[PDB]
Amino acid sequence: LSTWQTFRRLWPTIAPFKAGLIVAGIALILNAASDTFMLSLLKPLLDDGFGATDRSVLLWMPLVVIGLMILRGITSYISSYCISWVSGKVVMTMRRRLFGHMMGMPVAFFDKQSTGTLLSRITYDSEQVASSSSGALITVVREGASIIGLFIMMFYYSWQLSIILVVLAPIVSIAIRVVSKRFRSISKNMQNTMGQVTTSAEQMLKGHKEVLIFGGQEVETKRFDKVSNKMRLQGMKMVSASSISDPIIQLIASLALAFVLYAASFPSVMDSLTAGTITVVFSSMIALMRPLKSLTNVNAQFQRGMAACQTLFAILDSEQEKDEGKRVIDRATGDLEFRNVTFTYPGREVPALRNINLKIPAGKTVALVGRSGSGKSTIASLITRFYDIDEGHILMDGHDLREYTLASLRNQVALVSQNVHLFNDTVANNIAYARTEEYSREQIEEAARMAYAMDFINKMDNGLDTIIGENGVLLSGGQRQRIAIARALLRDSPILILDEATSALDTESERAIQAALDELQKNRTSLVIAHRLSTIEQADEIVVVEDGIIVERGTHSELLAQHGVYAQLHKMQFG
Amino acid sequence: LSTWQTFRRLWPTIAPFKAGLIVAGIALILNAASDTFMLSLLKPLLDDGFGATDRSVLLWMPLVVIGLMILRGITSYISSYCISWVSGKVVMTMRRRLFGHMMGMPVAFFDKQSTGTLLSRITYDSEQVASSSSGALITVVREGASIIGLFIMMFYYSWQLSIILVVLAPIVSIAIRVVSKRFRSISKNMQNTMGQVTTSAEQMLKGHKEVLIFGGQEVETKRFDKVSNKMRLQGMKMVSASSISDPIIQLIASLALAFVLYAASFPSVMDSLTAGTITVVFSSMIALMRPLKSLTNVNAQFQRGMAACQTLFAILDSEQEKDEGKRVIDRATGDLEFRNVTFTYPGREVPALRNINLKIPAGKTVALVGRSGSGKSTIASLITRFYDIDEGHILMDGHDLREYTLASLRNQVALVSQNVHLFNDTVANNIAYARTEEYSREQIEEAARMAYAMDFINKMDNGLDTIIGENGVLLSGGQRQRIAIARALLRDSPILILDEATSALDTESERAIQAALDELQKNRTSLVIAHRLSTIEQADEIVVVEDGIIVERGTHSELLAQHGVYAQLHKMQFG
Repeated sequence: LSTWQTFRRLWPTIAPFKAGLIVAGIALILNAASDTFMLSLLKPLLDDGFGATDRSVLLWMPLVVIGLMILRGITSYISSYCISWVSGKVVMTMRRRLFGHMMGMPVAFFDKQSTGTLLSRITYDSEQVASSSSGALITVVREGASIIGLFIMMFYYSWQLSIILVVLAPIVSIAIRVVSKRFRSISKNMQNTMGQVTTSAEQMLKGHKEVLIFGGQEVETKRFDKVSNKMRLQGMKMVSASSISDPIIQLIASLALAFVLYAASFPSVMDSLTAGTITVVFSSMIALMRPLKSLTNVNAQFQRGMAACQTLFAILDSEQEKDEGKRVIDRATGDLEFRNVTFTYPGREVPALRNINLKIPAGKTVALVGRSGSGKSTIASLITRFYDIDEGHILMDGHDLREYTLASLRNQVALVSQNVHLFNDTVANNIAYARTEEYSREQIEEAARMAYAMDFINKMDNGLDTIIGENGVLLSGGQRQRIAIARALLRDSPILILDEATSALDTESERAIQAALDELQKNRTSLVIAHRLSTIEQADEIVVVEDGIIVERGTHSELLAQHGVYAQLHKMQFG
Repeated sequence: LSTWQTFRRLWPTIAPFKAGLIVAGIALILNAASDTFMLSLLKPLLDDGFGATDRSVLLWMPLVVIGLMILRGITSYISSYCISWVSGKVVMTMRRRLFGHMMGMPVAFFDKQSTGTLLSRITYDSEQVASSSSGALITVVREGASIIGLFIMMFYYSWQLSIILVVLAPIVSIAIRVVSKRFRSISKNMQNTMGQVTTSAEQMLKGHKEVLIFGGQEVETKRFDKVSNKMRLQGMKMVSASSISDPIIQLIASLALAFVLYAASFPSVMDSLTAGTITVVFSSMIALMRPLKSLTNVNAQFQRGMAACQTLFAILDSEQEKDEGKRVIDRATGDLEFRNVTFTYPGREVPALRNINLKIPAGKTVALVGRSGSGKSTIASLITRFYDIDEGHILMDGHDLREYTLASLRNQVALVSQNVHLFNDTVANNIAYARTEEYSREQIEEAARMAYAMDFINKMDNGLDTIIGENGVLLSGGQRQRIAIARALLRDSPILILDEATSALDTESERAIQAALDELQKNRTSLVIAHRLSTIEQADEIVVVEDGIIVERGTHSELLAQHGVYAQLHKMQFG
């Protein structure tokens, strides 16, 4: 209905690759003619050949057959290659635009759904756009050409006979639709009253035990005997109606055939005809049925493919991260403060955090501590603006976070976890994630040294040049951690968020990890979602979170002495 | 493979209705000729008509068209009606045999599955037997005739051209199979390596948060840019291979066409030909493709329908209730005793009952009492032989139950419940379940009187003649109960099993029910799965069951005084 709005929107991504359509269309039309020329040469076969018993006709005829077919194959290959090239570039361009938009959507959007199954729907729906719409282009251009071709040829070789067929065909199909519709109603009235009789009979083996006790078997076989015969007799009633439909439908069309032959008896018609021209006109008229049937499904196909393009524009039209921030931080000095921060995850009520006052001074390290839920993790995500807050402020160097440009803000933070983003590349270029050409191999080796990683790297194929496979295949939990550390080391990031909640602590050489972690925290601001005794007890402040509020605050022994929730958690070893 | 064993088994149920097949087959062959005669008259159309410019040909031709089609419609209707009549009687006969067998299978068999969904599978699979196998009969007889017809006609009108086509066609299809198989392999090798590249790309929006923090967006767009182009370029590699297949396949067949025309140039061939005979032979040779294609799916269809007949013979071949009992009871005097009865439901271990000693003397009434599970219900079902026992004996008049004929045994018991077997009939004939002509309306009215039923029956349309609808529609819980009672009253059944566990007790006129129940129990042996205080407390003995063993036994106050499990249950009011 409005699918041409969608197309006019879509068009200018296609118009760069227009050249390929022109060609495909040309080659398609050639391909249709090639088709109808071959049909045309039944006239010379039956006249110039068998009418004049001329064996020279049957000599060139073979060379024109394989001739046209060679051309028909070539035009077919050209058209289907051109279409695929254009549709391929359109889907790739649309996929790239979609991807670049999503990299820049809210973190909210990413938590509704797996990106692995959104990109399956997107790669599939992008294909269905160009499949359905290019497929429709083909059957317009090609079957339109073939229709025009066969009509012209029909009317040329006997306009008299063709006018008869063009009038009759519509009357005959309308006579058939009317008859086969009148039979669907008669079949649905009988399937309704077969469903009832069948339901009735599928019940009547129930209450078997009552029957055995009372000895009513012979009664119940005579109730089934009657309902079985009734079922079968309804079966006849149904067959005798439906197996009449098709005889009458054919008898209707034979009268049209028989009428056309009778017309060809009258010389006004018959004088235009030959054996050749009658067989070309019936052949070309039968050849019309396929491309007409294709042409009445083209609309369904085009909108089916703009329907999938509707979904991709939905994604491109949904809103990106707010970044009205106007200020640019070179380097945060460090002082970082929450001030009455209340926050609800979107699409719930019952806040995740309430009235969070919390200050992380420059150089210092706070450890967040608490049970599973708590809000430990939420607090960290608010630092980087992965959400935004309902009430209060969060400050970095005495301005709200939202006064800074998202890019500037995030350049300050770094993150360390076990589930660090590893990807198909060398170690060197994992460690310098972006900024590969901004840190030398000399520098990158030092970051890996101090992360206690040259241990397991120098014991590997090509050292720092070693590829890390599909999804980052090669590395154990503890090695990942040290790489994440090496990354956060390399960028001298003034803030550090350290997530211990996901990372595992059995690990051989946890000593090595703690030694690196120590080197990392050295004179840099650090919020820590904490579970290592090692870093909790060493922490400048601890903050205990329970049900989205800070209950306790202070140093290790200070809080342990209070025999409160910090003590409960220290006893349990956090988990 | 062995599906002709199945058919030879099935055959003698069909052979009664053989007449209808003969006719159908005759009419089918006529229908095939009628088809090929119509094709035949292209020769006179193009020769005797347009070859001799004879307008008299185009005058009779119409009358032969509508002629044959009338015959073709008639032969079609005769054949499809005959087939349906025979297949209808075969499925009805098979359904009746299946039903009569199941009414007589073990009660075990009925507890695996709903009979409502077994009879759906059976009514459906019985249809699929006669559908698939009769459908196969049609396409053998009819397409075989049409094949024979078109071959004869082809070789008659030009044996020279026909030998060429008969040799070429096989070479051409084998040339096409070989080519289009060589292209499936090439497409599966490329879908394997498209699946990998696609999986790789659907991953690479993950670890979004790590990316935002570290500012690696521009790096990740350049990883997608490359994998998107790689996906698309594999797309071309795939299209260019598959869109070559079909040109080459057609070019192969055109060479066969072109070869046939070249052969028709040589006078050895060309002298047998005309316009008429060449168009009949190409038409009849194209007309061969459909019935050959049908004939190579006939085997699949016939075994598909003997496969469903396999399942119905499985049911007819599975074993019926054991009835090696040799003794016939006219009327049990009443004395009924369990003696160390141990019993496990088939397909478990952990018995449902252990060492059940229990005696019900003539005229007396025992009430079984216990919690939900218990075995209350199981005990009752063992009385009627709905299962059989692992160890011990159950006696009626000092012989084991198994010495009696199942019919004789069950003639003694009657059953009263709320879930009594009601069915689509008059009240009178529900009350006399079997034995409708063995008790008069005078007698049946008395049974209904004493069951406290003429209350609600005389307040209804046609009284005792009132129909009870689909499943026994009209009756409330308490009315059902009194009818069940009226039934068990009418047959002066020496034993009575009374199930109160299912029946509901809120019911207005429970007074009426208890009054009837009192009239029923009067001087007849009665086991009662008991929950009415009214009948438990009045009972000659009580038997308390827990975890499949009798724990307590004795009269009401006797057991209540023991402050045991009977007391626990009397306090809870049973439920």
